[PDB]
Amino acid sequence: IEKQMDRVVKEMRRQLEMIDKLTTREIEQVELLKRIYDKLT
Amino acid sequence: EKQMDRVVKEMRRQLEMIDKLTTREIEQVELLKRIYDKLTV
Amino acid sequence: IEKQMDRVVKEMRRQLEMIDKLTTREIEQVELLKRIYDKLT
Amino acid sequence: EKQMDRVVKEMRRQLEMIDKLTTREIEQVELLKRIYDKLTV
Ligand SMILES: [Ca+2]
Repeated sequence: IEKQMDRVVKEMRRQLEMIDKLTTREIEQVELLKRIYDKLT
Repeated sequence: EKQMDRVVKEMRRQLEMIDKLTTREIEQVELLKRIYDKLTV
Repeated sequence: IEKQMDRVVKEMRRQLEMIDKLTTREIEQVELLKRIYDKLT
Repeated sequence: EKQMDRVVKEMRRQLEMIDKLTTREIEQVELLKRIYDKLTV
């Protein structure tokens, strides 16, 4: 069981990195939206 | 036991990231709605 | 320990629901983007 | 033991959702970039 819980920890850390990559993309999308809005106005 | 505490820690980290992700997604929605109103018409 | 692992399961399910709410918002944003692009073109 | 299998199951579910989330985020980025090019100029 000990070995399965270690695998789980590794996988959660992996998912965090994936969510991090999402967050960077969201930050990009927001700035691009803001720039698009500025253009319009 | 120590493994489980690690699992808990990663989960707490995941929650914080998901909340930040949610905040940014809302930012995007607000901007998009604002852009759509501008264009139409 | 058994009780801590049950708490963890509940929390993961909770996070899933949160991620689900994000996914609905993403689906909305995409359709709104598509509609905005159509207008422009 | 059965608790841990439940944890694993939820984690597998989380991965699938994160991947779907990523796919939609990319869709948004592509559309946004396309919209920005259109506007400018
Ligand atoms: Ca988004």
